[PDB]
Amino acid sequence: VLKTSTLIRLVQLVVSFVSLWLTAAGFLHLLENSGDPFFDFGNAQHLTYWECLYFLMVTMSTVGFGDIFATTVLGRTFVVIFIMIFIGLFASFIPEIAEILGKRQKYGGSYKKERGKRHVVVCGYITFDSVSNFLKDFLHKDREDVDVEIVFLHKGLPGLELEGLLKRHFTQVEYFWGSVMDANDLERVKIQEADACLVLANKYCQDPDQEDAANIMRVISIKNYHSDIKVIVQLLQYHNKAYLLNIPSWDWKRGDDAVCVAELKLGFIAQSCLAPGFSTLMANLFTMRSYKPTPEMSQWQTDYMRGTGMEMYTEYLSSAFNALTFPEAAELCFSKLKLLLLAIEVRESTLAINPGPKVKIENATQGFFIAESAEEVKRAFYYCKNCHANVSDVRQIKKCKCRKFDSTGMFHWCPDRPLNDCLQDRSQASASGLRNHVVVCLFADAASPLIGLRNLVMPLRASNFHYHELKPTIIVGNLDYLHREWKTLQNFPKLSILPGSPLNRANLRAVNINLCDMCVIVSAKDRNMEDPNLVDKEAILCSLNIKAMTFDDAGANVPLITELANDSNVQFLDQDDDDDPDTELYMTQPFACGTAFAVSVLDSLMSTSYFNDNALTLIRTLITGGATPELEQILAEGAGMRGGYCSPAVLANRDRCRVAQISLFDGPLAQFGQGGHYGELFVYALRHFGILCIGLYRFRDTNPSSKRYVITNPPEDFPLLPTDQVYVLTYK
Amino acid sequence: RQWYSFLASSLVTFGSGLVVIIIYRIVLWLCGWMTEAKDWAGELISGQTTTGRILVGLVFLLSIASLIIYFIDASTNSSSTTQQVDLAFNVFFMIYFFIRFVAANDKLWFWVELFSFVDYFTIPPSFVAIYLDRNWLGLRFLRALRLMSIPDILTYLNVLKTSTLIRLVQLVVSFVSLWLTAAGFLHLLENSGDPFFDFGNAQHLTYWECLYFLMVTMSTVGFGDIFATTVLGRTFVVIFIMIFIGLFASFIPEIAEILGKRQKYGGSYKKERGKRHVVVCGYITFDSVSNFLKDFLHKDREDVDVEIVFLHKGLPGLELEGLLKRHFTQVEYFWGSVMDANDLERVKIQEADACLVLANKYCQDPDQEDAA
Ligand SMILES: [Ca+2]
Ligand SMILES: [Ca+2]
Ligand SMILES: [K+]
Ligand SMILES: [K+]
Ligand SMILES: [K+]
Ligand SMILES: [K+]
Ligand SMILES: [K+]
Ligand SMILES: [Mg+2]
Ligand SMILES: [Mg+2]
Repeated sequence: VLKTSTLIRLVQLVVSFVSLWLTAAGFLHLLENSGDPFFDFGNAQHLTYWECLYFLMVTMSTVGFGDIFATTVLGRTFVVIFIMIFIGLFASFIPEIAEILGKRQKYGGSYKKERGKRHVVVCGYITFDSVSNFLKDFLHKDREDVDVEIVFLHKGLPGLELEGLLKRHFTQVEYFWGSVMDANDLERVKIQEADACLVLANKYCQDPDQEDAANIMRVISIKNYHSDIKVIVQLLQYHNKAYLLNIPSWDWKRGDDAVCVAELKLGFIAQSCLAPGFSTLMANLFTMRSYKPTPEMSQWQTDYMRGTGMEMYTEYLSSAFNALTFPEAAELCFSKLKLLLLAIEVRESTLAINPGPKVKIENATQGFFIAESAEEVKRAFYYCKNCHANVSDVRQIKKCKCRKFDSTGMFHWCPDRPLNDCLQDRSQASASGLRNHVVVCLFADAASPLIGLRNLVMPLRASNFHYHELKPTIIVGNLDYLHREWKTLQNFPKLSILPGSPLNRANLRAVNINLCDMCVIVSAKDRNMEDPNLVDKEAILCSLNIKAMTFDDAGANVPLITELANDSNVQFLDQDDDDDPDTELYMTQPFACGTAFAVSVLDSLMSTSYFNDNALTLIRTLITGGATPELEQILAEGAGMRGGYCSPAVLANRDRCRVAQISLFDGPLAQFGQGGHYGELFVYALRHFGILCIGLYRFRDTNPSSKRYVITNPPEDFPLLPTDQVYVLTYK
Repeated sequence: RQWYSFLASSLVTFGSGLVVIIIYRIVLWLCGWMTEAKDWAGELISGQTTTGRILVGLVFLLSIASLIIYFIDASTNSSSTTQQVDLAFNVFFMIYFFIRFVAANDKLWFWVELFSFVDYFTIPPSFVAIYLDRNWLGLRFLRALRLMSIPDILTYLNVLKTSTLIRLVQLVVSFVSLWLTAAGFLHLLENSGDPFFDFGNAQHLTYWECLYFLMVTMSTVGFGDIFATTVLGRTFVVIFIMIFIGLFASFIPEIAEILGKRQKYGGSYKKERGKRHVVVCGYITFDSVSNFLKDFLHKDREDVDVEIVFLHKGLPGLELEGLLKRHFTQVEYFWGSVMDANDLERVKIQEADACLVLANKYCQDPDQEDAA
């Protein structure tokens, strides 16, 4: 009848205790009532058997009321023996029962599904920090208020902070014990009926390979249980993404997005090398924020914090936009509705970013907007040319009543090379007249794991750029490390590797870091293996070393961007600002100016991949420079990049929209920088050139350090300066 | 049949209440409002909406106020200010009882919950009391279990933050509620007596005497100043002894750990006008400081009024504490690292003269020490 060690130990504990307690009671019942032969059976207090149980449990527990006591000689000698023994039983009896009856797992049961409500199964790394970041993005005021429950399936029992968070979000969120590997725990959660499944990941760990290996197995166990299901995964290393693409059930078509952190992280940084500060333009568009201007802030901060409140949104355009060109449509969204229209999905649904006048708007077209909230974008859905054409107040539109190339033709390809062709010393690097280029200051041991600098270099070598226009990249690190990554990196032109650490000024002066477009600082070393303060020692010391240097033909004017493991270590980068660890990473001066880029800002990207399936694949076109699924399956087949010369049909895919900065100092746009506003600039640039002004990169000090800060989609009436730089989607 | 009338009124609600929903789990076994009211009632109880925070805030205060009426009535022992106002609390709680019935997922499993049980033994006898014109304590003491929701109530409002304060409030309130209920359970059994001997034996303890009695037997002191004479009372004491010793054994030591975690050498360095000071930091032990203070504070140097401020992460040892106290006027010790900018405003390093970073010379490796 008894199975498991707990129930056998429990029954042994209870029954042995009860039997011995009952016998001892009866032994006193004998001795007390009989008396003793020492005094001719004279002394004999008349206790019942039931009075002796009360007496013994009391003396066993070491309470000892003295309400009943032993008068007899033989009885008292038994009490002395009883006291020595049964205190020993009672001391181990109750605590061991408490351990056995405490082991019942609390958050068991099973998720009972309601009819109309659809739900999501979150799993993997689930702590207070991972969930609190997730629930702020997923459950938020700005999104369309859809009834979507969340179900946290997890092995461990939750902490006291997490329990409080789960109780505050009572109606939506529910927590459940058990792993994703057991098929019984999936029938429990009802993942078959569920909409999607989100595998979160521990970014800060001992090694990333064991973490992703678990998350890959989590996917396999879900797909083994049921094939037709959306599974979104948070991976860390890019080479681990090849394993998910070779699972047969894993289908790209139905929205199985592997949110690879290293692909995006370096991609965001790579686009900053082309147009500085773009790293923190895009990072703010995906964290769901709201504008709360406190009076302590200065002029530059309040304009930045408005930019944080803008986000990506998908919503259908009204019938007013039908039979109408793109630039005229994007103008109506900006001028009247006050919404920045980026892209329109055209019915295989192609995702065209900022097309010219040829691409018309069909009926029921999904438009991609940058706006303050989802309900603000809903003004596009309720627009009418007959009714709303004379209304200046925009809140009144609530009325519903109306050379070598890759096989894909996306990147600049090369034939395979050995490392010694692209290797350089301090003599050869200084001989090469390097200017307007990228410098990857790479910190790594020989044994340290791969980042995939391939993901940094790839978007720099996009087919949008001509061969002469490409910014020549110089990586600075170990040969032992880069010998691994050379397998992937070999098929990229204008790439140069220089050995030694980038802390040495002799290395940097040979590179000409003073004449650098963007010096990217990366650390491949193990993240959190010792302390939180000593993690970004190399990353901070390299940035401070470059700021401190002076050149003689430009010290602090060297533009650089630092990857960070810790968010709190952002304060040590810049030397002139107010620092508080209470203040979040996005509000800090180094981040706002595109000098820093932590990984933590991409926690929100797991939520957006669920809600807006196309919003994730939008930015992969805009960031990596056309990383098509076609490429991912070619790379999964294992022979690296390939191509040749290619046909003119394939090479007509060089035309897509890259990001670029336009300074308002020279050229035709300079007239607007003197006196006029941002709204006047946007309309003039759109008609003539085919340009969508996303935001500004304005100087912090204007009254002098050269630190510029991001302003994503400012108001219509926002004054410009002649020193400003404007982010733009081009057709050049 | 006084004990039978008030006790049956609770069991009639509980007993016939299962018959209501057993019918609806057989009728549907053979085979809007369920979704909308459930989500509305959940937001109301969970304290998310500001209208919900009124009901959460009232259930906090009204539960304590209803328990105060029991203490006042049970202390002394047709229509008075104590009895008639008690309905205002019970009529409020029966509305709160129907709201939870809507909010919960399982409907049959709701009727066998703790707070659902509390409602059956508290609310019907209070209505029957004015119907029958008889004040009976009976099972009023179970109003102490309404305190148990305070850890939930405060986490619904987000007053409690950090794991220490949530664990502390859970420890204190659960202990106090269970200790108050147990006292009232004896107060019933001791004063009522028992049906074994026709309610003959019945020692007249107050509710307050039972608290003193239980805390004593809970603590394993057992004076025998007050004791249990009754059969049902003694059986409760045997059960109480087996359980509440287990609570009391883990209650006090875990509170000692929580109230011991307050860091002693906190505060902030208050700077005098003329005196300038120095911020010593890094490796700070008895050996490093004692060598430093012999050189820095010495007879041979020019006697300049220079205070020393030891900013350090760790809590100092017993030898170091004695050394810091001997040098009372000059030397001061402070918790917190040099990395946190709040701990620098604390020490006032901006106004300070210098900062001395000491180093552990004898270590596992020198590179990690210098890196710090
Ligand atoms: Ca917003
Ligand atoms: Ca700083
Ligand atoms: K004792
Ligand atoms: K004792
Ligand atoms: K005693
Ligand atoms: K005693
Ligand atoms: K006595
Ligand atoms: Mg629910
Ligand atoms: Mg002083």
